[PDB]
Amino acid sequence: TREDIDRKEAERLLDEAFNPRTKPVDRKKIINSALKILIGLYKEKKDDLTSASFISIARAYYLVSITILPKGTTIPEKKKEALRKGIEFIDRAINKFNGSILDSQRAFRIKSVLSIEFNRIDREKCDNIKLKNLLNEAVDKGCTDFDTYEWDIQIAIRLCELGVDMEGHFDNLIKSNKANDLQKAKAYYFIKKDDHKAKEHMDKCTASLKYTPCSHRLWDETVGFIERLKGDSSTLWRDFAIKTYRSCRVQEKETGTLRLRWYWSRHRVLYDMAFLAVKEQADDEEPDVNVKQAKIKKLAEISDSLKSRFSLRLSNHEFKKFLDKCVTAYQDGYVINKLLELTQVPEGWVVVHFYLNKLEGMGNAIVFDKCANSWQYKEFQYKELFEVFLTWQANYNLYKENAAEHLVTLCKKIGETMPFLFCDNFIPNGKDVLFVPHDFLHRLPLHGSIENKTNGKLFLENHSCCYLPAWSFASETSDEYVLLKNFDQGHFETLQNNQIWGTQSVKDGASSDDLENIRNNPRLLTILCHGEANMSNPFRSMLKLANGGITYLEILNSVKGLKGSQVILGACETDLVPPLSDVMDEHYSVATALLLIGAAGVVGTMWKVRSNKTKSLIEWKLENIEYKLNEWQKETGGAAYKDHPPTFYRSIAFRSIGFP
Amino acid sequence: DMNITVELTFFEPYRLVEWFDWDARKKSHSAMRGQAFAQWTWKGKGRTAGKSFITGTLVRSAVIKAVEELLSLNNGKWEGVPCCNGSFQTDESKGKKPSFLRKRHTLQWQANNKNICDKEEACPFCILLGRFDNAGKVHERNKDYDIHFSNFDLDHKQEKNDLRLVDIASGRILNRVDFDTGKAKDYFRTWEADYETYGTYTGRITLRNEHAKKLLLASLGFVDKLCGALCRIEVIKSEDHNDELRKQAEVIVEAFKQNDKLEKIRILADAIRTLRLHGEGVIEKDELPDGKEERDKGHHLWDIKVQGTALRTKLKELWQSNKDIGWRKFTEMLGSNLYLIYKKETGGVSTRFRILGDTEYYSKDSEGSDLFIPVTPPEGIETKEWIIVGRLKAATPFYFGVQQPSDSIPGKEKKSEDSLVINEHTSFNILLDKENRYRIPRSALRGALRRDLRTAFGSGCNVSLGGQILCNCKVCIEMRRITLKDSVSDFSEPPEIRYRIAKNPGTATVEDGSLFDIEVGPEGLTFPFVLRYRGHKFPEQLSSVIRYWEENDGKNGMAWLGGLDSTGKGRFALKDIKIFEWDLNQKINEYIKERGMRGKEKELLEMGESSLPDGLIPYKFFEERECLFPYKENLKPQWSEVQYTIEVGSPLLTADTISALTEPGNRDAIAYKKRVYNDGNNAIEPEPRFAVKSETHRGIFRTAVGRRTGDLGKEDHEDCTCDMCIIFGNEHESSKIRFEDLELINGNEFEKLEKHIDHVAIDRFTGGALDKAKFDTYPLAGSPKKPLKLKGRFWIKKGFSGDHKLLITTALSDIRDGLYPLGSKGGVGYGWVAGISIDDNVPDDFKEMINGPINNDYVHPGHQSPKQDHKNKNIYYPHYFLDSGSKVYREKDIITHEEFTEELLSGKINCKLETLTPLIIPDTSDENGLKLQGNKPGHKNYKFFNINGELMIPGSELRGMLRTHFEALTKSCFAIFGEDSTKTLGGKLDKALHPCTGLSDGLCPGCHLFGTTDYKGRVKFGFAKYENGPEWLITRGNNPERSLTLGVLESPRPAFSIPDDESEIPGRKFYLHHNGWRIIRQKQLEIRETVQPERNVTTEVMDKGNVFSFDVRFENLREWELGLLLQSLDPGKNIAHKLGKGKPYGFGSVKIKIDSLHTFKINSNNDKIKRVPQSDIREYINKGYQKLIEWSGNNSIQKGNVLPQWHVIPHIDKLYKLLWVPFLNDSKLEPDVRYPVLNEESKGYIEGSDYTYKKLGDKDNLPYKTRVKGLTTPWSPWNPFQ
RNA sequence: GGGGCAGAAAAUUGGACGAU
RNA sequence: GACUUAAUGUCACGGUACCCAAUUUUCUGCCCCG
Ligand SMILES: [Zn+2]
Ligand SMILES: [Zn+2]
Ligand SMILES: [Zn+2]
Ligand SMILES: [Zn+2]
Repeated sequence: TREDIDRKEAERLLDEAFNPRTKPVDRKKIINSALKILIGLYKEKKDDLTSASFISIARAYYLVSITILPKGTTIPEKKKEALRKGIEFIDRAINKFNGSILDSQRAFRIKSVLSIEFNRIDREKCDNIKLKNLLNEAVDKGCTDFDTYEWDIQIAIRLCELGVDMEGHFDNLIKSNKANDLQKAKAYYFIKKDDHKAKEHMDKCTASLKYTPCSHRLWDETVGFIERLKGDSSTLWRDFAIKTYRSCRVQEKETGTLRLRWYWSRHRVLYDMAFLAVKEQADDEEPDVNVKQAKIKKLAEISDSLKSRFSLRLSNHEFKKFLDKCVTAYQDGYVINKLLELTQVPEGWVVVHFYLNKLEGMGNAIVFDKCANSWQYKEFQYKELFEVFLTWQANYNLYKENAAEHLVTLCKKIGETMPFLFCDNFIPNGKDVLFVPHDFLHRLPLHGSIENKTNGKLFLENHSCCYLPAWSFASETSDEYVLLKNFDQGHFETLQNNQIWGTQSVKDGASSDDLENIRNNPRLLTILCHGEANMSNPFRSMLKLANGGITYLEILNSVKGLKGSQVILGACETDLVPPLSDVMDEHYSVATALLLIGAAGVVGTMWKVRSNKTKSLIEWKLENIEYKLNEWQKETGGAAYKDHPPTFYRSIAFRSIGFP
Repeated sequence: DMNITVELTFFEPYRLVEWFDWDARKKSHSAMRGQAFAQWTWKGKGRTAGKSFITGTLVRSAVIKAVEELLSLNNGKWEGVPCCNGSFQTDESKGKKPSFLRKRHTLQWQANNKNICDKEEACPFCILLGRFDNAGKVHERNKDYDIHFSNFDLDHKQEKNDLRLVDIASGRILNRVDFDTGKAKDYFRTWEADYETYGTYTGRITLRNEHAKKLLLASLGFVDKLCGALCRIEVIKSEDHNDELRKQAEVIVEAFKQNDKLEKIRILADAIRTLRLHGEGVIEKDELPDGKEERDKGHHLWDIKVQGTALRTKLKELWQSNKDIGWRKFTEMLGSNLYLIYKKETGGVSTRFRILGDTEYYSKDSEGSDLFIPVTPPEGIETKEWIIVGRLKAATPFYFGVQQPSDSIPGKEKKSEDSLVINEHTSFNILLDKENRYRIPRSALRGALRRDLRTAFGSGCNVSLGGQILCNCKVCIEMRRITLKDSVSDFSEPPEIRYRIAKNPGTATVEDGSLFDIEVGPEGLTFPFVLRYRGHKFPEQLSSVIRYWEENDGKNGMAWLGGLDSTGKGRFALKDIKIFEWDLNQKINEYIKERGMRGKEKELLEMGESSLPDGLIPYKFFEERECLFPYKENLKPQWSEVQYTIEVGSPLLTADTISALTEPGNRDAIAYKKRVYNDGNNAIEPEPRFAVKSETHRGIFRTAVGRRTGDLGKEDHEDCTCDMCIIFGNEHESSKIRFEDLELINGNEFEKLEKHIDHVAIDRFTGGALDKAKFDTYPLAGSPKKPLKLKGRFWIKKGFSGDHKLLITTALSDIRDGLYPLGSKGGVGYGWVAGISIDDNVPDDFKEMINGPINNDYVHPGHQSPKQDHKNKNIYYPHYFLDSGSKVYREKDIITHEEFTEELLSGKINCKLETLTPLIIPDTSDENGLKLQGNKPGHKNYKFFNINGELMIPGSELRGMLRTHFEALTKSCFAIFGEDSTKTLGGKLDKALHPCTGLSDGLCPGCHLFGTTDYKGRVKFGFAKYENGPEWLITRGNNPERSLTLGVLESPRPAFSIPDDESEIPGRKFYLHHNGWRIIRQKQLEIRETVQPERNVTTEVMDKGNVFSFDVRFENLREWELGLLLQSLDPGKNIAHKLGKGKPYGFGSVKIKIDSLHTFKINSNNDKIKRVPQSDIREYINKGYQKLIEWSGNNSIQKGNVLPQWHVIPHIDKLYKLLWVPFLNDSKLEPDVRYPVLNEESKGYIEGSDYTYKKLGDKDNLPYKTRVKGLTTPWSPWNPFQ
């Protein structure tokens, strides 16, 4: 009494895979086997197959879609394709029916959940009206048993979200056990329309979010709920966005590196909404003065947490294998197997934190003054600045020497769009400034800004500037002035004759092994190789030594003898990183790599520089190490932008990256 | 206003996209992708036919880009009048944005017009831009347009119906290939339309000004790439035949099914497809292979009566009825229809649906973030255009994959998701034009160039689709300045068919469901090659790649473009490179007069330098190979070649089984052949050259490495980083080593290069040939004294570690010693490798890396019946029977071929075969090898079996005789048995003794060692070679002094062996040892007269004392099995074997002496050759004897280490009595062993011994049971019966 | 007084890692 | 002159149908009574 073509084996397999008694790692292969069995059965009987097999196929497709996570910022195509195939199979099953009650209820349940997932992923193909009609028809069919399946819970919550009234099913929805706290909060907000029970429930939901990894649907549901609460002009989203940002930070502290690159990078919207939440307080209404500064300090703290976290995570061959895995993961490939406070700054120093508000299309600049112990902030726009930066980059990548006019235009645009860099109240005159830019301002030279006046003045002529990718790079011996040179052209015969060094300087033909074996922690290291920065795959950057040695990963692996050192290098080093940064805020230059291994200060060049400028800098540096770069740049002729653009172009390319 | 008319001509296949005005475009991704393609509109319902056109906006954009580039060269001072920069910017608040937004880099210059452009006065650039006009963003009337661009309409000759989209365009699937894996990630489908007939468009501009006419006219001749193809614009002053073939295929199917031969129609359809290469003469003058001479039925395939008449006549009438449609189309349609009807009758259509794949991703997300990036080149460096012309030659059979011609239909390429497809006759297809000419698509060439440039630069990016800002990496920057052209050859002959299979690593047999064919093109074919670079200076990397693709004396071209690159398919060499230079700063007028060199590149290639057009100059600054830094540092060291010559001292055979049914000869298997196209003579070849497919090379190397390292036995390769998955690749990575074909290079030193070898299966009971169990083999003549040299190469990618090179060298060495044979029938001595030789051109690391007789002393007492009656007067029967009753041992678990197990042993045995009586082995290739048919018609003259003029014993005979001895020794099943009428013969046999069928019930010792149909054997035999002796037993009185004329040899009759059905089958049949050949020798003068010259044969006859040497190779053997094989090779003294013709007459006695046995072990460090002295051998026979005793069921002999007495087991005792020679050790025993003739008064009568069948089987005396008892008991006297 | 066997049995496509 | 474009802005010459698989396994050119 058994049919020759039965699908009970696949139904049992899917039922066993449904319950949370199976390993997450082993869930995919078994459901793939069940799908293979079902597809073979479908191929055996083309169009005479029964409806129940189609229902099981659609269920398997829905599950295979839910077992796929949205890595990065772009969702993989396999999830969308699986949903499309599942909805097509469910439509085919619905069109012709044998006639049943449970079969129809299950078919409409699967169709409804597939449509909900499809609309959540994209709204263009499945608009809100068709989803509303389909879901209303499904709820008419009678799928309201809330104590058995969570798909009905999802149907009810989405029905509440869409607009219709469900005042009748509220008590049985609340009495159900399968629903979680976020769904309870949505039900309390969209039916009872009260703000206390929903607050408590989603507060417990947020408190339970500290252990969920950054791959569950719960993060996306929380983001969407808070976004809709913001959209309805509610007065209930600021604090909850703050606490979900706290939970996101806590989970961020307990995640892997590849997962930090793939799955954690889609929480920029969460880090932005919480930034807006804090920015909404400290406003026209006047509380005590100290809470203003506390709120601004919190704003700087949250803007700091979105900075370069991948680089902060940095027996010999294990590290090399990990670095190869990281670099092969950067190109969307397969990877087959004691913190300083924001206040602790030296006296006479001002720190500027940059954050590009992507949600509102605005820029924020937070400033802390040590002498006054004051916190200030200002806003600006960055669209035309981005356009001029891209124009300069495009011209330089093609001509590399006649784009000085574009550099002057970019400096003038920076001065125009940021008028607070010259204000007395914002940044005091005769002070030292520190820059922590964000997401495209690393490439712009902020020490070349010209104010919009009759005869503008550079930013260097009054302030000395320093650079730092993030505040996490700030911390808190010998006297050998080691030198490494590989300049084949010559023109440095007047430098090697100095006796300030000894027993470690490779005057000619310096190679990678000459730098790998350094162990004295020198006070000053000088490298005079060729730059040849790499745009695509910035993990090489090809620091051209003799044998073509240390590019960018040998720095992170093969050198461990430059802790507390100051390194000045003449080559295209600190920039020519891709204009389009990344899916997350990161800086990838070998200057940053040198800063990562333990070096104190690094002087790098923003683009190609001449031999004369490097020779002048290295000769003027060793006279007394306490001089900064601003005086040398001012005396070199960097104030000649109007008459000779090329000399200004050559002079500005140097940059300091070390915070003392 | 002059109303100028512009006519557009294409020179490359352009692209088509269905038309959606502005809102339906956002819904369909295909329309959004193809904004810059030709547009197709439907005219009438049914989606059958329509019209094609090119929008005026695309032409306007092309003209705007043209004027931008033209003014950038002259600093905006075209013909003396300044020009401004333009705007190219629209504010979204004050006015509506244009329908198309810009993403490229706008070229800008210094504003030298000293004025601001308005309606009153403006530069010609503003007038062409339409910046200041009465019309904008809304079309109301045509009079206000200062500049206009009307739509362009196609020009067609036939206008009875509409354009009928089917013949104008053909859809195809393009691809995206990831760099570091070599596999595709996504695909997309576009329509391509031909240019030979539908490639002309016409339209009007209707310019209402004369100030900018001089710029507009010059800008017309500057646009080159429009609608995805090269172009120039200048001004002007039958499915009914399918139905009939389907009905005829149906009647052919019914006729084939009526004869219970349904499965042969697949091979019939394949042969019909193969016949497409031959002309109509193969069916006109009846050139199809015929049947065997003097046979009732002819060919087993071409002589099947279909509706009474033969198949050839029906095919002739079918071709005559459908002569109009052509020969190629008729053959292809007949094959496809036959395949479809056969599949429908079988019960499946092979839908082949895909799960969680088939990603079709289009570049999508440009609503915001609009930018305008100006690029201002300096007033210095000039811009020049370089044109590169040459020819591409295929050094290997190329392959460009396309989808089946059912999904390539324009209008219905895809209906919806979950649309099961139908597999056509051929799984893999090749790209062809509408004239059936080979094509190298621009997409494949551009992708190959992109990959090569990325490798040469040393860094690059994966292509990003839908990017907001242009890529600024070096590879994209250099590729944006490169223009290529499609290449079409002048060759239209049909492609070849190459077959591929897969082998199960466990049973060493074919895999269930692995059989497919690939269409490949000929080698030596020529294709055009045009490259254009527009830039400031010629890149060094591009020139390095050009030199890398070039072929000269001492260097081979390396241009891996196409598919199936692992099997060495798609290697190209570019020759006849000529680089010319266009000066675009001072010679722009001449570049305008002739529109570059578009559409006339062939003429440029052919003409000399004296008739070069003005403006073009030869480029003499092209760099050499050794002077480029990108080359020899990043490009040259990528692939390293390793070539060698393989010497085969055996008849290598690579069967095809399909060309045999289309060529004369009537032979089952014919060696593989290839067709190569010649350049000087535009034909193919006077004679094809034999070769071995690269797939066999790759499989041999891959299985050698897998068995070396043991990764072949893993059940899965998910997340695998093993040796096999790294060197040879998997379904997620491309192979790191590429193999090429093995071509035969010394075929001109052979006369009769190919040999004819026959084969037969012998029944175990009847002792004769089995019904329908005869076949022939047609391999290449391989001999130890003259071997075949095959030259082949494989390429190694840069990045190999020391362990992988070690593995490759060990695999090559293990090929050298002769463990993996080439071709088929390796178990009988076909395609055995004698050695390899590596020339002095491989890398130095590889070249330095690659570099007492045994006696049994066992005697047998023998029978007493001839021993006591030692003088004379005793006649014995020529053959007796051995009876092992019912017990057969089935071995449930099976020794796998996946790896060399640590407990089992493998090695080689060298054996010597010496004769006891003269031997007969015929060379049946020719029927008259001595030329005696001139005087006596109908006589069969045979020589000894020889290859290239030396005597040699085939290995199949030795394998069969040892297999029979082993089967009788180990009490196994009857491997060969005839279940036919005299119940039937199969009913008499016990069920347990039936031949092994399937691996479910196990394998008997005989089938587990020598092998069965679903399990390859572990013992391989080789051809025996002659060394010494006295040859050609001389008899005075015959026309040849070395020939013997035998008697009548009639078929065996089981009726005498088994009487009426109360009896039981006796078992195996064995022949006695006796010097009965002298009786035939002394009556030649009587046998040549009393016997008609039709029922006897004359063959060259050898002599006693002649020694042959043959070897036996074995792998993965247990200890007792090896001991049993050693005992079967020689059972001791006074016991020998029988082999050859004339066994009943005592004409095949041979003694096998074991010389040496080497054992080699592989789970050791690398390998080692041992000697295995006599002690280990004796231990092995002792173990075999213990195994036999355990099989006997009772421990008659206690455990111990003593000389084994084989005469304790009854069946062993009987077998050794059956093989006992009575005349070896100086014994005067001369037994007489013959047959009763028929009756009295018959030739050969004894005349007084009553030794006749009349008194022997009359049932009055000598009852049936006594007759079977006498036949069963060996050496029982018959004339004095018991 | 007489010649038989001269190919038979299978495979005729499967699959194509995206992160608990 | 519709069907068939919109005009101060079209890198689609922005994308190799690519990757994986031994035409192979078993067989003596042998053989006598109506
Ligand atoms: Zn103008
Ligand atoms: Zn690029
Ligand atoms: Zn593997
Ligand atoms: Zn068997």
